[PDB]
Amino acid sequence: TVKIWVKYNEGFSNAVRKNVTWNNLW
Amino acid sequence: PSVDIDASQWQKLTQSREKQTTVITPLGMMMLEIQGELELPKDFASLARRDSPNEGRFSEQDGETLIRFGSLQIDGERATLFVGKKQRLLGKVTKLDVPMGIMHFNSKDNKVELVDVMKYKVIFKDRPLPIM
Amino acid sequence: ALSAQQLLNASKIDDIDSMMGFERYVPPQYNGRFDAKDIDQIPGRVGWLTNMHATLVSQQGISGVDFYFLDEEGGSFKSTVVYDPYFFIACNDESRVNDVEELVKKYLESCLKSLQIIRKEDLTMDNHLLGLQKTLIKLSFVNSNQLFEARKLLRPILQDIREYDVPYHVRVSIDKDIRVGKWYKVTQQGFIEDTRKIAFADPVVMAFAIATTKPPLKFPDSAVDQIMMISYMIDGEGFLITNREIISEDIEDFEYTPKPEYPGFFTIFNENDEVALLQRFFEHIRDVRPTVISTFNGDFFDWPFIHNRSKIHGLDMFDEIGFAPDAEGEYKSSYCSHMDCFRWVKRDSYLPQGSQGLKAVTQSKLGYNPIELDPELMTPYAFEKPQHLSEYSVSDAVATYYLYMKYVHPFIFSLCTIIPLNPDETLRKGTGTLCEMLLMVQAYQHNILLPNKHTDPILESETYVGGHVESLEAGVFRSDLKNEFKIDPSAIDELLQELPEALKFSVEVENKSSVDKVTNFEEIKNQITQKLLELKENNIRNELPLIYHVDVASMYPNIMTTNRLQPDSIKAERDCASCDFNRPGKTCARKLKWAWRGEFVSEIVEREAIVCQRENPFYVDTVKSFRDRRYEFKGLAKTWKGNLSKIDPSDKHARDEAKKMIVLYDSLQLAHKVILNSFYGYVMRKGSRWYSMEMAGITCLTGATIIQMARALVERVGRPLELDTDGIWCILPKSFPETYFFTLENGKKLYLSYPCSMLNYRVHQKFTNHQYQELKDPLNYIYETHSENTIFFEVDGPYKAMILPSSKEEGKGIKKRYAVFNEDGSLAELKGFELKRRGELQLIKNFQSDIFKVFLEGDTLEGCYSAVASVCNRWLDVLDSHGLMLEDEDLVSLICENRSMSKTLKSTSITTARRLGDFLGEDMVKDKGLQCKYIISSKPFNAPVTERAIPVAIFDIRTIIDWGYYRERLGSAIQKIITIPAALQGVSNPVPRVEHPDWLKRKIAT
Amino acid sequence: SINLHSAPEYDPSYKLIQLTPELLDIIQDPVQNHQLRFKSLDKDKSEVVLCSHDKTWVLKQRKHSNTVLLMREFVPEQPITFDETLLFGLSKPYMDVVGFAKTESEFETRETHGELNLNSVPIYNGELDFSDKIMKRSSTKVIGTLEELLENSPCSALEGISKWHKIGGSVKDGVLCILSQDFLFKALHVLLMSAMAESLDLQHLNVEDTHHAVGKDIEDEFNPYTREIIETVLNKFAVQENNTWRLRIPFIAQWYGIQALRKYVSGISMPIDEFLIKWKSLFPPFFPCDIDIDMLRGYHFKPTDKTVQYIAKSTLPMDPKERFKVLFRLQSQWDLEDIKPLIEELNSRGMKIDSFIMKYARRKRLGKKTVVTSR
Ligand code: SF4
Repeated sequence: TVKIWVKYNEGFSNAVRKNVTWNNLW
Repeated sequence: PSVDIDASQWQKLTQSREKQTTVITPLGMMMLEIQGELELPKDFASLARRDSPNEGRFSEQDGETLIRFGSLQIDGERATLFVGKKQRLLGKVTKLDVPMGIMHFNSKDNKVELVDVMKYKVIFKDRPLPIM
Repeated sequence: ALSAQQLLNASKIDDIDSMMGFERYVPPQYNGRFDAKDIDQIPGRVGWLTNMHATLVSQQGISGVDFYFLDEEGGSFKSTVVYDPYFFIACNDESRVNDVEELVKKYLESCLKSLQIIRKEDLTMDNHLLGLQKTLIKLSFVNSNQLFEARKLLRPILQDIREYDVPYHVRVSIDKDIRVGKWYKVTQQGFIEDTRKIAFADPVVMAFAIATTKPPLKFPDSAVDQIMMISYMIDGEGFLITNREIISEDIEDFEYTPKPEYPGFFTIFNENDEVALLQRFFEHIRDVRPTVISTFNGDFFDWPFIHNRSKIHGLDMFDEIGFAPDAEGEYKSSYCSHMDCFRWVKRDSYLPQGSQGLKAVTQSKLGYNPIELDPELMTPYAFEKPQHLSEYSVSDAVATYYLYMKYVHPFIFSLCTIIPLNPDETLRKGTGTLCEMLLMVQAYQHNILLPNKHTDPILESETYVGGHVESLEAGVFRSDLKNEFKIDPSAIDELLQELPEALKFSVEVENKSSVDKVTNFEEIKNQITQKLLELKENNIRNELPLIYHVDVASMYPNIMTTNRLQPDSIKAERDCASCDFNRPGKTCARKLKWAWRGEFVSEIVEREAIVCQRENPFYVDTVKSFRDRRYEFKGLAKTWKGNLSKIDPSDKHARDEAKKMIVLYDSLQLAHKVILNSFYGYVMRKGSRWYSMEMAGITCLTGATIIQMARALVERVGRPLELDTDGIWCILPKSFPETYFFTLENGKKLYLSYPCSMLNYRVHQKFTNHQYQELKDPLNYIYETHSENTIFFEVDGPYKAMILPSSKEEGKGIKKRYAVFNEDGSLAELKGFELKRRGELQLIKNFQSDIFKVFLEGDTLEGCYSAVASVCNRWLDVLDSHGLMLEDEDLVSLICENRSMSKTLKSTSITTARRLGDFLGEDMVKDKGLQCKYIISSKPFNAPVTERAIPVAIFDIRTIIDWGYYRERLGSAIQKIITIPAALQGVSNPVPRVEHPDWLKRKIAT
Repeated sequence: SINLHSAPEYDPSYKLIQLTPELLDIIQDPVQNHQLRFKSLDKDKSEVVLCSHDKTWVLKQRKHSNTVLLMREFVPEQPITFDETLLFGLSKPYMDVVGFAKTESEFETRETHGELNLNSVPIYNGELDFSDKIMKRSSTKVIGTLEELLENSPCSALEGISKWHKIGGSVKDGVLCILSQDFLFKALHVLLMSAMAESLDLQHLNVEDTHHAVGKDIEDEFNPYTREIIETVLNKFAVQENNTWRLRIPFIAQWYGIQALRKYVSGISMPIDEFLIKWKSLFPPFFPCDIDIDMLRGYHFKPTDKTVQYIAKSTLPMDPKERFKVLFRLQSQWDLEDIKPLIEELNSRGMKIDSFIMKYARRKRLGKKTVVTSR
């Protein structure tokens, strides 16, 4: 019931840009 | 294949309603970014029922078990998010350099609908503290 | 001896070079006039010089040097200069040189190539300053091996040392005036510098990172582990090679661009196995022909590992791409420099060893936070989540590339343009050796015979005081809290008396202008007079402070040039024996104090030494000239800054070359800054060619005297807080006259900060050398005398707050530690604190980073101390509850303490290491640096101090933890940071579990 | 204050797309016919683009390592009261929001040149009775009108019509087509002969009068120069605008030069003088135009400095080193302006063209010309 929390990431990371396919949307 | 973005409803609502004043748009929207993983229970229907009535920390609304996971208090640009009994997050309301836009892909009818456009975000970049 | 082997190596290197596009270019014969001013007539080819190496060349071999060039036309070539090696013999009896000649005639049965009589200056010899010269025999030889055999032949006689680290390439580069980074037309007569091209050409730049297999919980070991990926970047285009016997899926093409400034489009080469990956890598290198290859700590990890796997698959990397380990175990090629950025990081970045990881350099210098992944999850993910692992690999390669391109490349290449070395050497030598090399250049060009390397035995503790440090007050000081000042009225009296001349000096010396042209002298002078008189009346005052820092611009170099300090000026049992003396009246020689320190019982004795004002100026001329060229580039920088903004905004309109120019002059001025600052430390190094302990003493004592004079003034007019070597942090009363701006006739304004000008005026009153002489007519030995002084305080600030710690010891402060904050609340400097110290709890770092800023809240002393009391009570609630108010997962992560072992196991770390020895084998700890992760547990009770680090990562935890120990640890930190300065500021103990001892009360007026 | 709640199941249809200022201007425009449309050539392989009515952006998803929760405001169906915990700084609840989505990525838009997907579009050479031929072949793909083509193409309407006109697209007997090079220029030649034969205003041409002029004395069943063909030739070799066409005369001369190269001098390196004479003689009488060989730069090469020979850019390799190898095989020493339009296609980095040349081969100058030798 009190088992909700955030596992802190030490630093902000932004991942690599990826191409998008039609299946990526659906 | 190809499909249009339907943005007529959001546009009509935007022109007929005033400019965005606070962090929440007139249609009632907010985003949130956390540097981490929000560790939540894997099940909810079973666990929402054992929560005592006084706490109401796991409520039921229209057949859906919603978890009351925190509270938000906005003091000017400063903002604080209380999570559970043991977490406190300090953050800020920042104006987006690039106005984000939420959309919606209706797979059923192959229709795309513009839901809304953001201009602000509430960010929390520091390690969570106890609620005190 | 190894002649024929060196010829074999030369021919192999020639084959490598030709395969990679460096054919030997031999320019056409041209019988005409070697002239340097006209260039366009002479037949030949213009090229930008990028490397040079000693070599031996065939028609017995002939010594020479290969120079590797790029050109204005996008191509490359190499060309070779030949030069006879030589060294000199000095005789102690000139009259019988013919007998010595006969001796060596016998000693050098076959080694000798030629001989010749020459004359050089010897600065140890009486009357050398009046033109008496030393006669020397120049002895020439075919190669370095013959030199080394000659030295071996001469050593028994000396038993019954000279030129041993004079690199051959250095000797030719100096004598020929050649520098990497400069442009030359290569001709038969030699190299003619093209002064028209200054902007660098653009080399092919390769940066690379490997990902390897390793066993669980151990380090990669190159005898058995394999490469799973190699990522690299070449001039902004990414490549990734994969070993699909191990990486369990094909990686697809992707973009990684962590800032818009840094684009990364990566093309993928999924290769079937390890050998194919190697062949694709080497083949790609051959395809693109890099002349820089960069790594991060590749000399200790990447390269030997690659070598051993290469050998394991029967490939010869030297044969494939020409890289091989040298005698130091470092990886070098002929045609491509290996720029391991870690060397630059360690030497030049100015960062503590705790921040020498890729992460901290990336965040500090490139300004963003890269992706991080635990190695234990990295190996399974190779199979299970290959995209994430591949994101890590390319992030590594991007960071290394842009770190190199933005910082290391301009810096190293600009350093090569004044120092006679190739990039590898300029990267790796001590700063003392670079200084040595510059002075050797200056000496050669002024025909000065170089002294031999000092060899005298090491007065066991020769470790004299280098700088003076004082903690004067501890506490928080803030612009919104009032402080007590006690003004010495006789200081204001001195200031008022000195004021007209102090302002005249400000106008004419500080600003290099003339009082003649000042519009507002009397107005300003009345305004200041009124402020000083007001301060004079109410001289016991309590008001808000001005937090200033004042710091002499380039302290030790300016002390050196002002006092004309150089090693040859030290008397050494004789001066004025043959040169005239009454012209400064004090027999020419200017006596200055240094502090001698013997340790035997320890004793310091003040001593004095004479600095000749007529001695040959080559050292100090290098310093003055170097200082002016750096100032030149700071100026050019500013002009360029104006050019980068004056113009139009079409960024791509042939003005990105101008930005390259900007970057370039930036690099040259910072390169002069670092070389300039290496001149103090050079004079104390072991084996220095210009060793002088006395010179270092003179510099340090002079600076200490200047800075104490400044201390005596500030102490009479304000409150100094902390002093370290060449800097003073102080507070002045708000009523003190501060900043004004004189208006010039052109309408411009000149800035005046009066505390700074009053100090510089006093420095010029007390420490000007009025005896600086210079040859006005060298043929007749006519000297001219004048006054030199380039020592100036400058001011930074005002600041919002300062926080200073106190020692645990009675009547003692802590040196090398303080915190200072800018007006906006940001951190300007942190020295000494646990963040920097080996071994600390991340929680404590998070604590200190929280607490420092909270002293700027509140409007009163009591309110600020109440606020820190409240945070103390917050921490007491977390610690008094033994961690119960805390999730079980967040705590265990947070338990790491990190410690470097500076040596090998063969301290608290040591026992852990020993136990690590027991656990993972002693070979694991045969090298330094294993995983030293520990917590101090309450149990077992009575364990020894050296047992305190227990390996715990292997492991009711809340009852295991010794919370009282950590509260004591926090108490210790709190003692240093909060409670003891509070006590010194008369505030009673906000953390009662650490009690105020009696002595600290006694310390203050109580 | 607002109470934050979370549902057990999020809708993954909601995704975040970055909106640049220009996108915002586009978004707030009710005037547009088509506002925005996601387009892709296929479902599994090709890239996805976002198109407005006149511009095209390619989409790129960018993953991030954070937890991003979007909350929408909701009105609880039944009054709900929450207990107070040791929480400080709490105002009375006035509305309620629920995190309904958890997004891990954004969709960035980068401007790119829209191109037509000409997969199933056949080539028309002016064959008689072509309707029969479209069933002589088995083309399942149907394209009745051009709007349907544009709808299924990754481009905007204006880009589509411009590219379609540029490649000489047409429609014959109700079937969409692409004209062959030969028959298109032949139709141009006959049209110009008829236009100057009837002294028409070449700057104010309309479809009807020219179409009538071309097919005046030929049978309709065997007259392929239909009205649609006329619209294509006008939209290809003229500019329209009550909109009329005016001829692009230097462009026509350039096209004509390309035609001459492909028909007559594609196998031998003729001296330039004789080729200019024959070239000049091929035009319809009194056509106003001057000539220089640089108006065919990028379509020819020079075996020696005073001769010319045709080369088609389509036959050149896509590997850089190979294409440069074959270029140097055709000409050891090149003039810079001759080789520049030939290398434009290899790398879009926007650098100085000389740097582009400096990856493999090397430059060497002389008096005015700069040539390139792979050493
Ligand atoms: S002090 Fe002056 S006079 Fe004496 S030796 Fe030196 S230069 Fe000569």
